[PDB]
Amino acid sequence: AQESGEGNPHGWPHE
Amino acid sequence: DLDTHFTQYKLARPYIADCPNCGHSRCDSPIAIEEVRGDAHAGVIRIQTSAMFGLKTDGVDLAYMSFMNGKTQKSIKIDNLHVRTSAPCSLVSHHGYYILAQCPPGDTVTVGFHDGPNRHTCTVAHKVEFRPVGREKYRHPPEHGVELPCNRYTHKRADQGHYVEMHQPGLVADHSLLSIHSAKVKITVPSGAQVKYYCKCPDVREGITSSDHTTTCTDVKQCRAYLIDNKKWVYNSGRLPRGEGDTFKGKLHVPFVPVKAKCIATLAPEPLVEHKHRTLILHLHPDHPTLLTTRSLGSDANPTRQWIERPTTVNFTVTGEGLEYTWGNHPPKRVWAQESGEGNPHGWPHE
Amino acid sequence: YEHTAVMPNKVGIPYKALVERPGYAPVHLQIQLVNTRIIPSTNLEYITCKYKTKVPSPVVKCCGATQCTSKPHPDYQCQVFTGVYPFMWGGAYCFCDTENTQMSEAYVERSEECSIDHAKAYKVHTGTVQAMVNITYGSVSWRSADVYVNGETPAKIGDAKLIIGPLSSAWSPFDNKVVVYGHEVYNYDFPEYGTGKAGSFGDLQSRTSTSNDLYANTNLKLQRPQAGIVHTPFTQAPSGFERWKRDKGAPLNDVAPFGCSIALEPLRAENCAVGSIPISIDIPDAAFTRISETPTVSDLECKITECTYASDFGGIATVAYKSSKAGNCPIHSPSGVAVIKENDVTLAESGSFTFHFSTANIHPAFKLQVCTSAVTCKGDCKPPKDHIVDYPAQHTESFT
Amino acid sequence: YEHTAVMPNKVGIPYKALVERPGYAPVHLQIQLVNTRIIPSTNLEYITCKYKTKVPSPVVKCCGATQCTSKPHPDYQCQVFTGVYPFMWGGAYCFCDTENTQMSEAYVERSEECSIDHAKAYKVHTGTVQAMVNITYGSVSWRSADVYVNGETPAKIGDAKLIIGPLSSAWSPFDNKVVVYGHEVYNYDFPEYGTGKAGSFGDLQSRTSTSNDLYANTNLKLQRPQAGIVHTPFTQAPSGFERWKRDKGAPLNDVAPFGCSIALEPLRAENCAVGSIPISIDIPDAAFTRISETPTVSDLECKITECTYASDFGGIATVAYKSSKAGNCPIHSPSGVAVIKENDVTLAESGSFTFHFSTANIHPAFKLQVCTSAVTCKGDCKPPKDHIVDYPAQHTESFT
Repeated sequence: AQESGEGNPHGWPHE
Repeated sequence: DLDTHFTQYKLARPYIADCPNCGHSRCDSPIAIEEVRGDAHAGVIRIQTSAMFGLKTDGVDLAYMSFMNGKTQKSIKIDNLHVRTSAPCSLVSHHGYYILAQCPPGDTVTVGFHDGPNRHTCTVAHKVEFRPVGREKYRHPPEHGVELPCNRYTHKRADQGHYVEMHQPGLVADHSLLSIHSAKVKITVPSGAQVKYYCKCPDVREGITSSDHTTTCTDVKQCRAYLIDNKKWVYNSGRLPRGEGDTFKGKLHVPFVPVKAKCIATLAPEPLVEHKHRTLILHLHPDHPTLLTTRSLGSDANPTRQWIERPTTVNFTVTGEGLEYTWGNHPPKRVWAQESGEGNPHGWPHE
Repeated sequence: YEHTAVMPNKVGIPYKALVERPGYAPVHLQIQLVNTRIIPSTNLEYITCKYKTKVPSPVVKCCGATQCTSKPHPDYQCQVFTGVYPFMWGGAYCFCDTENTQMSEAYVERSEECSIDHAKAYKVHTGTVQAMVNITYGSVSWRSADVYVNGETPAKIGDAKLIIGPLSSAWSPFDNKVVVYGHEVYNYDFPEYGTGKAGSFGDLQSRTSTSNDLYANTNLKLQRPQAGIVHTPFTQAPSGFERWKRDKGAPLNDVAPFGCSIALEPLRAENCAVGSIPISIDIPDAAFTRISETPTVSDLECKITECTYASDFGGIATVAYKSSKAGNCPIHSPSGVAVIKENDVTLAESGSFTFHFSTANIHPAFKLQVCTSAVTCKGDCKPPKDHIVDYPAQHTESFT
Repeated sequence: YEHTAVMPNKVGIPYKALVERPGYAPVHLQIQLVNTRIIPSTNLEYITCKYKTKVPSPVVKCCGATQCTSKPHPDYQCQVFTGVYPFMWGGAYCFCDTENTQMSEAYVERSEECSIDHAKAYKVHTGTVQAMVNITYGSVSWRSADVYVNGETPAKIGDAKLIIGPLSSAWSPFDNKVVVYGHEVYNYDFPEYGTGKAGSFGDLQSRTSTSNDLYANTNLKLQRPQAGIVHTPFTQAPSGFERWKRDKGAPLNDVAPFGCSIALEPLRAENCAVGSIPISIDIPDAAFTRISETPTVSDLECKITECTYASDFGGIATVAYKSSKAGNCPIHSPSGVAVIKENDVTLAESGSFTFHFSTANIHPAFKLQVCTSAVTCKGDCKPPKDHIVDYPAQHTESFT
């Protein structure tokens, strides 16, 4: 991974 | 007694289930051990076989042993069972699926008698200690030390103090059940039961399905030999799966409950409790792990904690309003101070 | 007259207090704050206790659309396992090639020990507040009576009219939510009953010992039964019971401040050695001994002829009093700073007459207010050893 | 991210809000609140209700002193009287010649009205409180979410977690102590429990509506039997749930703070219309409408196609929409001054699409938050008016 930890749906980078 | 609760006896019938570890390529043995309970702290362990020894399912003798070989019982002597844990146990009484036995404590329990084409033994894990319920913990059966309050088993097998699920059983394999419907394999009852079914081949398997059998599969070893015993509700083991289409009520008690009184017990060899000047010098010399701990009495608080399982002279500085000293689950002792080294002038010489 | 007395709320100490008065003769009391009482309103949230994997029998759907269903006593941990073609005496009962799954189910269920001698949580409401107060007298001999401190009776019970509390043990030294398991009290907080937290206290949360609803996960994790035969592995972490006597947290009957040891309690900490109950009594003047029916003590001198001293009870000192009057004489070192063996001892004028007391000293130079007039009652006596023994009989400590 | 709604709490009216989301396309709300509940961790202290002097039957020992036996209803007025000479058919039923005693006893006992149409006290704490706001998004779907303090109980009611502040019901409009009379709930004291006396609503304290035990003083006064002959004089004065209905506190189903009404409740606040409910939700992508519909809504202009002067839904306005990508676009005024009945309004590049709304004046220059682009739908219309009609569909209102 590079992102795990229950997600960040983008409206901004890592929103 | 022989008869103590026809709650379990009449309304239960033995069954044979897989042993969790047997090392005969993992034998099936009717002594498949579930619910080891060294939860009485008094030398005694309650063990559960998957078979219902005791009374056969009748009125006579704890001194039989009725397991299932086939769908049929095999009603023979009680003493052909051998419970053991470490050293061989001595039976106290059997009732239902449950036996009370004077056994050494043990991380495992290891039961076994010759049955089948093998030696058909059975073993299972359960953490046992005959620990005092308190600030002590113990191993071996009582044979030394003072009695102090912990669990102990009932010799009484009527206990409604707890009850184990037995409401709607289901399968264990007993392919002796499974006859043939003149090409296809046919579900049958052990001695009555609403017996559910399926094979690898399509069949109905929801609802009552004692009136349904598979009409498309021939091989017996890929079908569900069942015992929903709904007139002789058996113990609900992990090695006895349940139905899924049926419901019956028949929750049935456990005979042996660990109760708390003055358990036959242990007390770690006598501590020396002596008070010198505002100080409990304490030569200590236990066997079993004793949490010594204190409560400095008064406006004071000052606890101390140290497990003592090694001989140690320790000290606990007793205050004017006292200290308490709690040598395990032996009841808390107490000590005041103002000294105890003897001789503080505070009078008028004249003697 | 109206004899205030606060002492540590310490169970086993007879602090033998003194009504200082000159209208009537000073009269002894014993304001003995016996047994720490606390007892508020509580709520049984859930019993905990070591598990027993009392399997409800695995609901098995071997092929197609799996179901582990619901049967009485809800909350079932259920996990499919494949690589099995089971045996239990006869052949496989799970066997398809569309799955080949045998669905093992095991829930945590209350042990038999849950019924009797068990960890027992409570969310404890603020509720009531209780005390227990002995008042003896230099006439009356003992009464050790329970006395409320809340809105119900913080007035008269036994001798004199007595106003009790607030205690310094009005709440236990342990937390608001408290677990109790036998003698041993474990303070652990949780908000209220529901579905708990596994591998910690309240990993089993059964509302009571035999129940339907519960929280059944003591960290119960079913695993694959290897070798193509089925049993049900139970991988389980120690419960809040196994932890609480041999994998114990904080044993509050040995680590609750004051001097407390505990039984099974809603939230009470018995036997605490402070928790001070401030007692105040409105004593009618009639209950006293008159000052003219006691010596209005004069020419105070204490001496001995022979003596032996005892700090429990039995400390003696003769007294050469040649008092203006003579009579009965309640004695005490002012306001529970001595333990007096007696309630009242007669003392006259002319001669020497011993009384008994006990104090936190090894020889008797404790002041004694002998029905008017204090005096340190020295006498050579002999050292006692008596201090190996329990909660004081040497008051709150204040001498040698 | 979150579900914007800054637009007030009402009830009756189908009022709306618009979710500003930039990662996905915004979503319309119809925030329909009409259920609101509190429900803390609480304790029922006592049902109250007015007396019923259901004159008990005394154990008359008769003359030479009479002792009043303790009946199964705690607290009782019982008074010996002498100088009677009983009659109940024939002669005396007491053992003196005519020096007979008649021991009249009367306690207060639960009324038959206590069972149904009664009062109910509560000490209202906090432990489980909930801020309930239904939003039928309309663009997406329903969710009637709650908040919970206790963490062994889910607060993930609705789609996910929904946070209100000012809360819609997680406060109590009534005090800690509350008395209840049908519709009218009076946030008014009562005396603890187990101690209650007349001069308050809670003077009667039955632990259940129809009980066996209670606390019975409602100003019940026994007096001397008439004519020097037996019987029971019971003189009974007003009590809780008889008075305090015109000696009344604040009748919360017409005067509750937070715009609510209250009744006989396990502590709930129905029909709230608090200052505002700024709703904020922590919701996945499912609660939103996706970004593919329009990444950003690029150009648009709005003008009437004849509107309303009223917050009735009838106002329309074409909007020459345009978008980064064509698709759906939920809409609502970002102030909720125009309340929009369109869940979704379609957008194509440089097209035009009318939506439905309700406004409140003839020139509706209300922003319309067209899923990441506001627009004023100005233009002259015809004025319909009707402004007695229920709570704002123009909410946040304080205009014409």
